[PDB]
Amino acid sequence: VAELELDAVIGFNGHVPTGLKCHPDQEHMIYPLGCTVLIQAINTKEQNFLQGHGNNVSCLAISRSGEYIASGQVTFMGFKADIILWDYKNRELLARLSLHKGKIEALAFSPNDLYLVSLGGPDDGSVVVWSIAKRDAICGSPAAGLNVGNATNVIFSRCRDEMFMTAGNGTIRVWELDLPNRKIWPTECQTGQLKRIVMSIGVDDDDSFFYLGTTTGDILKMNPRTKLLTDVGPAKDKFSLGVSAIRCLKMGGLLVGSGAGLLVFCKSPGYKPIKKIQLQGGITSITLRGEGHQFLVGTEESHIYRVSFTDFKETLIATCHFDAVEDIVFPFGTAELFATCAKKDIRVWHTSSNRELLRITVPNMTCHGIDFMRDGKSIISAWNDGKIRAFAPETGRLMYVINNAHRIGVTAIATTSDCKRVISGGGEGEVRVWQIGCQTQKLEEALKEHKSSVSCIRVKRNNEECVTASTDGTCIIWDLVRLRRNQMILANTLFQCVCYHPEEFQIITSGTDRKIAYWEVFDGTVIRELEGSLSGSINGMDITQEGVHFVTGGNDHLVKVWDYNEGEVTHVGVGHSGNITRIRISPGNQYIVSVSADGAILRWKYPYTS
Amino acid sequence: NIRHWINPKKESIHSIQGSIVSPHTAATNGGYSRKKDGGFFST
Amino acid sequence: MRECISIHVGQAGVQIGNACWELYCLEHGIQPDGQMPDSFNTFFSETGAGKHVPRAVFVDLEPTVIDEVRTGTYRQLFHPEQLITGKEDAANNYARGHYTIGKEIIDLVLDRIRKLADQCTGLQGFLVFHSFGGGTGSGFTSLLMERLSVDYGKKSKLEFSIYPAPQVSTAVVEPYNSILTTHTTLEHSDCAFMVDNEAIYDICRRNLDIERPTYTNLNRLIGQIVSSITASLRFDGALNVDLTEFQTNLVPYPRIHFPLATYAPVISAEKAYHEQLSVAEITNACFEPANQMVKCDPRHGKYMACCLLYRGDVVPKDVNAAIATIKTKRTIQFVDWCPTGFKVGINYQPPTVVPGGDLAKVQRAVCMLSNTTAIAEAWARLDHKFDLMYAKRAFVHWYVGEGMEEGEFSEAREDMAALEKDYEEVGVDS
Amino acid sequence: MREIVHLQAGQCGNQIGAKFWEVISDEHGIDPTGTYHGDSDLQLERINVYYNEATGGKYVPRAVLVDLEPGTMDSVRSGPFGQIFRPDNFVFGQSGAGNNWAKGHYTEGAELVDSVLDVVRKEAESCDCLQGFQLTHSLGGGTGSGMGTLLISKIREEYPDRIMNTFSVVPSPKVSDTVVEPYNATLSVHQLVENTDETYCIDNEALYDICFRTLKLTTPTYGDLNHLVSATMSGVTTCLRFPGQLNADLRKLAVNMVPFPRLHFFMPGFAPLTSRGSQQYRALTVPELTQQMFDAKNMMAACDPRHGRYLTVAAVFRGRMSMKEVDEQMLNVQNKNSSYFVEWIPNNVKTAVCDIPPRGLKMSATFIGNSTAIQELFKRISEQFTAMFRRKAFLHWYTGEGMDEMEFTEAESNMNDLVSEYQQYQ
Amino acid sequence: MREIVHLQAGQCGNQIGAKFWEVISDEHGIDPTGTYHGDSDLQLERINVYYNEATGGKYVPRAVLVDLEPGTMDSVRSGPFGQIFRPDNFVFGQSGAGNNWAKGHYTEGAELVDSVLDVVRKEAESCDCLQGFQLTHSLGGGTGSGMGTLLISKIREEYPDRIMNTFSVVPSPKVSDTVVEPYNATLSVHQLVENTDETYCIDNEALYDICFRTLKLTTPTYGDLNHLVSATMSGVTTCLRFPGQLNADLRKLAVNMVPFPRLHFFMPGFAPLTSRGSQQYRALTVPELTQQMFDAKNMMAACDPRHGRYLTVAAVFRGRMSMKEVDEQMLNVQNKNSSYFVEWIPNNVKTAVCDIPPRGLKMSATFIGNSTAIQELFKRISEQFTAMFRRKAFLHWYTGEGMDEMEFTEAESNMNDLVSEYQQYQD
Ligand SMILES: Nc1nc2c(ncn2[C@@H]2O[C@H](COP(=O)(O)OP(=O)(O)OP(=O)(O)O)[C@@H](O)[C@H]2O)c(=O)[nH]1
Ligand SMILES: Nc1nc2c(ncn2[C@@H]2O[C@H](COP(=O)(O)OP(=O)(O)O)[C@@H](O)[C@H]2O)c(=O)[nH]1
Ligand SMILES: Nc1nc2c(ncn2[C@@H]2O[C@H](COP(=O)(O)OP(=O)(O)O)[C@@H](O)[C@H]2O)c(=O)[nH]1
Ligand SMILES: [Mg+2]
Repeated sequence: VAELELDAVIGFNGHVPTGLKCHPDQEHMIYPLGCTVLIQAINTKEQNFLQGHGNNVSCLAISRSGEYIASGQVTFMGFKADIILWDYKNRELLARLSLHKGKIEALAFSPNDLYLVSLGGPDDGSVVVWSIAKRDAICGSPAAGLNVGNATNVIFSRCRDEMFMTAGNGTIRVWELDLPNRKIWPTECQTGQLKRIVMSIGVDDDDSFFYLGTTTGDILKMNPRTKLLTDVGPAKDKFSLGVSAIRCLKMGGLLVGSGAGLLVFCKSPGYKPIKKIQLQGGITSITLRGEGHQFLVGTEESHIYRVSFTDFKETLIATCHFDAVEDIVFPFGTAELFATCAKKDIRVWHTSSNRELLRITVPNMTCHGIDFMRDGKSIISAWNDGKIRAFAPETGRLMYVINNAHRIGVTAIATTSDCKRVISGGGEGEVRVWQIGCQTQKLEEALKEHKSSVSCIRVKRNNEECVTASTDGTCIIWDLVRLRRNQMILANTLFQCVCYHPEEFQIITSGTDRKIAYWEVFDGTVIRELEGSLSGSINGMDITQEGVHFVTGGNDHLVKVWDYNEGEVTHVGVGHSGNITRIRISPGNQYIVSVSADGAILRWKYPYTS
Repeated sequence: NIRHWINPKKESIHSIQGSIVSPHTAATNGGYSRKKDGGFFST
Repeated sequence: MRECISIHVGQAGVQIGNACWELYCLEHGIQPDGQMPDSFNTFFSETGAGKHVPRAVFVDLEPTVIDEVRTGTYRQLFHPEQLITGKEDAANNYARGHYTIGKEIIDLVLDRIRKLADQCTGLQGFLVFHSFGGGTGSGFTSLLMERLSVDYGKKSKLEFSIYPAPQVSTAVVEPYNSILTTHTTLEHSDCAFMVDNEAIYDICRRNLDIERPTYTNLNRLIGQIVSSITASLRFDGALNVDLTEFQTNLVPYPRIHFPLATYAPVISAEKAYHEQLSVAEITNACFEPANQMVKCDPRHGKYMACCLLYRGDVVPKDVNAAIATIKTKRTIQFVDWCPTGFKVGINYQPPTVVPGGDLAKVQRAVCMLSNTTAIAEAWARLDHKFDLMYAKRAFVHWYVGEGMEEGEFSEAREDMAALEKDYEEVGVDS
Repeated sequence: MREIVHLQAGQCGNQIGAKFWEVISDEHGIDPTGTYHGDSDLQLERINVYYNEATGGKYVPRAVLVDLEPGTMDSVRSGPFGQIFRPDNFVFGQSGAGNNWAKGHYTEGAELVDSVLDVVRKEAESCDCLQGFQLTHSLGGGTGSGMGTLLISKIREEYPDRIMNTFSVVPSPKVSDTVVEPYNATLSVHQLVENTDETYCIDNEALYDICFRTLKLTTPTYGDLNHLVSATMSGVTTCLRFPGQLNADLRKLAVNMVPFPRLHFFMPGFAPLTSRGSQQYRALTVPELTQQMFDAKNMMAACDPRHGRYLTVAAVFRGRMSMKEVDEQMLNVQNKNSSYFVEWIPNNVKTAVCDIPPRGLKMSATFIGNSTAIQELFKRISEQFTAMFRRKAFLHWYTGEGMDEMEFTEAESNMNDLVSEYQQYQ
Repeated sequence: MREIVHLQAGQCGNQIGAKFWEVISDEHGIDPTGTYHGDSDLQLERINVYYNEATGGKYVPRAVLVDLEPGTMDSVRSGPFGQIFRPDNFVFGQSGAGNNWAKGHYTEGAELVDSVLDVVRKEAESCDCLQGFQLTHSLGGGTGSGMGTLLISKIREEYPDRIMNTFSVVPSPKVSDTVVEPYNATLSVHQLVENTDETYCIDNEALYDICFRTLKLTTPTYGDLNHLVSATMSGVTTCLRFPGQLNADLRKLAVNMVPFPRLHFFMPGFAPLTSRGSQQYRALTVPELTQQMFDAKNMMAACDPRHGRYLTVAAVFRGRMSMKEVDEQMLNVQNKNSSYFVEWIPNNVKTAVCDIPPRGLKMSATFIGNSTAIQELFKRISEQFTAMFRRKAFLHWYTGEGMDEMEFTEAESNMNDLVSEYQQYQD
């Protein structure tokens, strides 16, 4: 067994606030992605990733010297969540901080690497203060927000290592840490008659004023010396959807990012927009590089932008699906493109440089299964509303939409070789055939034997038979010419995938019972059963066109390469942060490209020449 | 450089016509509502 | 060349007709765009640009439901002026659809009928979809029938209305609006077919294998009966029965013209493969009390006349054997003055399947239109509600405050009394 | 295109209404800036019901904010949702009413209505087809009960052929926070029964009752107590703005709900109420929501529904669901609880279903209850007056502003008649 | 289809019941959260008997937790599977019962019964076909005995034609850990005899003697004694959740073992119990188990069967086995023990075989016995009450709250009425 190499990483988690942060060496950038955390070099584009965390991360904190990295996680109700220490240099976890029940909302580092502060989620609503040197230090828990709405954002002071503040829904409070007694004293600030809901906090270098970003569009300024509100936001032209991300420069002024996508450079008072630019989606992360001549903006549709401060010209960097990636397909005869579909979005990629080329947006619906036509003239995609759709490759024009195809929505779909038939699978158990005409789309027969979803459909090379994988536990081969089944395969497994051997005699199925089983199409009996994984189920499984090697993927984040006859693993690749669903070896056997349930696409080098 | 296509009708999740999904999983019902006089409903 | 005019009024008639007009498009190969890629002329009008438009009128004083069709899937099929909307509803008042708001828009409704009826080469009759319990479906049905019969003197009238169920009931002033319609539709209508909502809930459950039926399940199935009653005008068969005759051989007396309707076979996809669809079994399912589409017991009453509307691959030999079995049964009873009661109508076209429906692809079908005496039990149930509610004079000030007099409440009970006493006078054997 | 006019008077009405606009701007996706940002096109199709279009793509709510004291207008304008209101709909006097019904109706209240009715009549012409009026006030105070029921008498002399939706907070004995509540309560129900077609009474104890055991809240502040009223208040007209399988406007209810012209004092409710601990362990089904509505613990007024006979009941649904199960257990509950409902009115419940459930949820239900147990709400106010008028206490604050003592005997006389009508049918 | 509502009243029944929901969650493949993680589809295809499904594929149990002290209610929530329950089923008071029968039945528990019955009846209308109830308590104390028969009395008057499955730990002569213990038991047996269809007797000293002779346990803590009781707890209802060749429902067990309306106290049991050392020296057969059924050690009560006669005997099997060896082995044992079994009833043994054994063990069985020797458990309680009542000891607490002296003689007369009925049918 050998480690399977990985070529490139694309993906980003934009839902977390202030997810994108730049490490102080100005050559590396760290962003959250699923359960793990990833580091990308800006110049050399070399990837390094950190293994840990029970579930998806939710907060990030970087030291000013950068020699400690900390991040939180989310966990089910009634169970503790872990905060993990790290180093930038050797990338090893130091200790686990596992006190707050439920998710961690925010974290911060002291300027002199001496103290760390936390904030409990909506379950707890507490504050716990940590010092790095002992690696496990608890100061005190003052319950943070008192009566009225909880606090969400915590940041720590800039010049001194004593005071910190928490802001939230109608709550702002300034603490004060005393070193010998080890205590923090609440002092709730008074705002007059103003009650607002904050999303972001930015602190000046001189610690004179720190700003707030309200949902009403106003920008609030408060000074912790006097414990009184100091300024109010713009009297007119308030930003839409509030201020979702705020940032202040060293000299002065503010860099304001709104929830609509507006990026505004302004200085108090007045907050008038001097230089304006509009970015895609809600801005949730603004981070400076160096002294602020160049910086990065992270949005919530995973569109990371590179903005030059001297003229405000934006440069898009990375895109992915902000929801889980559902499917992947390769066009027949080529491997330089592949289309990945998810909720609300269908994309077309370039394989060599991971550069997007097309975006087809059907709003507010999810696209489960995608398949290509053999002539390459129409891209077939299943959807959740029950309507099969087909799209043009270049302009993305809707060629036809088929209404009321399935009762509980279309799950998986496959196309025939001569581009004249369409077979769809839905959650209601029906199997429907769709004859494609130049002006009509008809229904021939409905095959109702399944009583659960249809995970995947595979057709032969001679178009005489097709096979459907179901979460029922029944896998059926269909005679397409005469429209009736021949053999049924029964197991105590929720099947997730099925693939034909190139010689077309043998099929293999895998699912939740984690046994890769060899099957015969003559009678449906099982011959050999191999355990692909011992803890997590296997979802994605594909066979190359020669019949030598087949790969597997699943919840264990393991990219295994197998031998068909020997049935033993020869290559293992561990680079995923989320569960694998679909896998596809490229035509020509050049790459192994994998999808994840956290929105990341990973391309592995194919080891052998077969 | 990304060419982007927009569906004219921004449809909603709540206005979808079809059969109503059971609250229980299709494999096993949390509360057995059998068909009257024996059987199983389609799902 | 043979034409039919469809009128929709209320919320029920528009919502049923959304599931009725989705069927005619796929039967004749008509896209929702209105363009094909002479049997369609009974329901569609040819335009010189090769576009077909339906000959149906959608009327509702409430504008919430017609704005769904205008912005929905079928926005390019219907004519823009054949979608007539008011400003405000009738809100469970018969007077608000018959005296105040039903008076302002009645001239625009009757104007479009004259526009559609002029284009028809040969006009046969009217098919009107509404509900007895609503405010528009009871108000704006009543004076339209008062005005249509003045203009079109003797054209046939067929109503497909939603009867209130005996127990499952939605509105609160249901027994008032049921009585006040039948004082009009008894003499200004010639044959009123009835269905209800309870008896199609359970048929959707025992047969279709559906646990939770919506209104989308009911309106599709009533959309199949209307396409089966029309089927002789649309396609050729062994022997055809048209709209002129079976409205004259189902009405024996001028006051007793209230039949029922049922459809068979009604089988899901899984059950239909095992079960053998034979002509003897299909016509035996029609006469079972559990397959009635109206919550009534046909065994207590006696049938007056019957009609059979066959379809698909069916021969007339085994039909006559199938009728002979029914005549020898003892549970099915007939009244003595009708020794010949059955009708036979055969069409060569098989039933169609809708992509999105829940019925199976079958080889044949049938529809039955039965004139029984067991409906008098259903109306005696509802006039019981009228006497107990009117005894305390409840809800009367919402009626007199919008146009009518209180004396109409008593005299509408006199008509349903005389209607009820006529059923016992005819069902008694001589 | 069936527009609703919103009136907002008193101190309690100003707080609930300004948080009532907080919910229905979230459902339609309206920012506190003023622009529209939603994900569905069904919300923009009927946006003129509660909002007026303005230049720049911004919407301003059609509400009139009135109070004789500017002590709360600076609080509404300085809230999270205070920058959407029109700057010219803030009509205020300078001296407060001070918990007197006489100041709010004859001295302070007779001089500001010329500035109040001038804008209401101005906003009534901006509507294309006016549908009705709705008002938020409190019976236990001096401005809302004082001037609000003065506005009821004046608009009903101008627009007779309309509908009226008063959303009033009734006084409560255990949560009594003023000593002149029995005076200001009896002086508005003489005007409410005569010039209002449906009055939804809300109680302060029952809203605290729901926060204690249902949602399990230990600090039920006013910032979240008015949310529950705002949730029911946005469910009465969910079919007048959204499509559904059986639509119901405001006159759709009142024909089904009012058998006799002065039996229209209602009771409201909101169905999907759960805690945070029992959020994950809860089955969100149509049979589950039906049991929650007909429970005595989930009533929003301090009456026991078992002590009096229901006359007529609404059930307004939202969310994708089948009408069979809606019609199944709303047939059973008339039969199982046959003694609760009445025998001379069949089908006491009316079902109406929409297609859009609110944000943050998948279903909804709004309960409206006409019952004969509402007389016990008005019985305790009637017996508070008798022990207070006997000693003629607090009367010089009243007769020093314009009234005699004959109104006090007359208001109790019509209090006695209202409670007399409910007991006959019980 | 057939449903069981579970109730946990008293301190003794709460920790036994909280161990009961841990055993079946392991068999059904349910995590402590409530999300399914199992191997075979037979675990989930009958889960509605004990569980309710929540939104998102989560399963919650059908149990109602009640106790007058909230100290032991928070012991459950900190347990291994404490977070599976629902928080609306948590009903508790504020003041302790003091191990006083008149405090859990007349004074302090008489206000909570309005709050506990509105949530018991909540889970029953959501049910489709209710089979019966399952309550765990003990007869020694005042919380689980005074309130336990109060819950049974108020649930029969609502649901007359059902079956009660109460699981009562009985007082022990040598293991008395309460001084008013004879007073508590005789007051509760006044109701359980009259209005219960099945009552199991569990004795504490029998659980200890099994732990020292059979399992040879050095340290038998209370965490392990409840595991023997919970094994018999799951074996009774395994013909209601799993397929089997000879199925037998709970009311099937009602007709078989109850000949007369006042003889329904059964001694329970378990079958493959062995120590660690003798695993490899013992061979797994079905004729093994029959010789292990009638071990005087193996019953959960301190009533040796040779001081009585057997009325009806049942034994529910789990695993893969043939059926001739099942039924011939319960024919040979009656012929051998001819005098012990009664003569007026032929074929004293009812059998049952299932298809799913417990996890980790290839084959298992559960033993249920009805004998006339259980009068020794009831005579000594009648003797201990008699000497104490002769001098009216410990009585001024009970008589100060509402119930008088003559009620103690009423239950003592009924207690002596019952032990004659064992004797008169013995000979
Ligand atoms: N089967 C079936 N019944 C319907 C449908 N739509 C409405 N109804 C029935 O119609 C009855 C009341 O009539 P409605 O149509 O709702 O009211 P209306 O006729 O529109 O009168 P207004 O609302 O005042 O305009 C209800 O009890 C429903 O049972 C439908 O689509 N299918
Ligand atoms: N539940 C609730 N009650 C309120 C609120 N605001 C005021 N009240 C009630 O209103 C009563 C006093 O009425 P008030 O507002 O002074 O009327 P006004 O004098 O005319 O302005 C008190 O008993 C409060 O209980 C609120 O936000 N929620
Ligand atoms: N099996 C078992 N028995 C227990 C446990 N705790 C107490 N007991 C028994 O319960 C008896 C006393 O019952 P008691 O606790 O007073 O009942 P209560 O009044 O409901 O609290 C004692 O004789 C113990 O043997 C336990 O954890 N497991
Ligand atoms: Mg209508």
